[PDB]
Amino acid sequence: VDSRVDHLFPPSLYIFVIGVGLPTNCLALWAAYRQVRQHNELGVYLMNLSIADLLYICTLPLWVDYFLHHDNWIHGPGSCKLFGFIFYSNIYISIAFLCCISVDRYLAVAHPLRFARLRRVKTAVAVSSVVWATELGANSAPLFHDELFRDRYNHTFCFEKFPMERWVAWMNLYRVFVGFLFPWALMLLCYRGILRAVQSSVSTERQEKVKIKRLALSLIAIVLVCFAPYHALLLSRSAVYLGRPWDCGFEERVFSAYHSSLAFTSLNCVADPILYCLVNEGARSDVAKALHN
Repeated sequence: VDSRVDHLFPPSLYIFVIGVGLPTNCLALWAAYRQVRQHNELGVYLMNLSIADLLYICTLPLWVDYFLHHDNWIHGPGSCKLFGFIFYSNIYISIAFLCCISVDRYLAVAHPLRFARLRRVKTAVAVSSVVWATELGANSAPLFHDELFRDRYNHTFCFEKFPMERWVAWMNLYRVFVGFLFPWALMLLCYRGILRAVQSSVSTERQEKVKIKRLALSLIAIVLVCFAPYHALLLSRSAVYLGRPWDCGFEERVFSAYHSSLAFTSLNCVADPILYCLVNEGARSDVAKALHN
């Protein structure tokens, strides 16, 4: 039931994420909008992704103090329900737009000459709206229940309880299995298909093929290295609470790792612009033509 001193790692990783994402996710948003202007349906997804990790980034300050102040912030018994829900519900939105891009890259490279209706800007808007709606609806149970819970150990939390409630375990399991592995499996399969289709192009020079390979592998590996520790610890917590709830002895030995990994989950906000709208020579031109405007 106790805790530790997490005022060093996620007092600083969040600051770095803010300071590197605010001036880069905005430029990724600009590049995505430029893509949308010239009838490129990928940009829509890209654009949404930027939104998905801008309104997330602006949520961090309310939390950095939560981790600078030793594990408590009294800023609103009704405020850790619409700013803090966002904190826990963009990791599962961004990843979805990570998947939507991958399929859109599978359907255009692996299956050209087909599926022209699915690569319109209109259908991109429809899919993006459905993604937003379903992600904001499935993760909507924390809005209902009371969240700001105070212990006697001098710290009160925002959206986490120690030991956690029964309903939290089932949503944690759902998050792990239907917000991380399913979109990640789709990304892996789609980039596998793209590599398998591009290994037959007559018009690629045995070098761009290697560049595509080491870009797709990185795209499917950064998501893993950023989200895996958190969901591994989340599944571990939700499997120990559902075998022995009263004997909350596992929690004390894993609280620090849990919070450090939750902080580490925030590196996708700086990985996404770099890997998606700033690494290639095309969007980088539309960015360098905007830093001078």
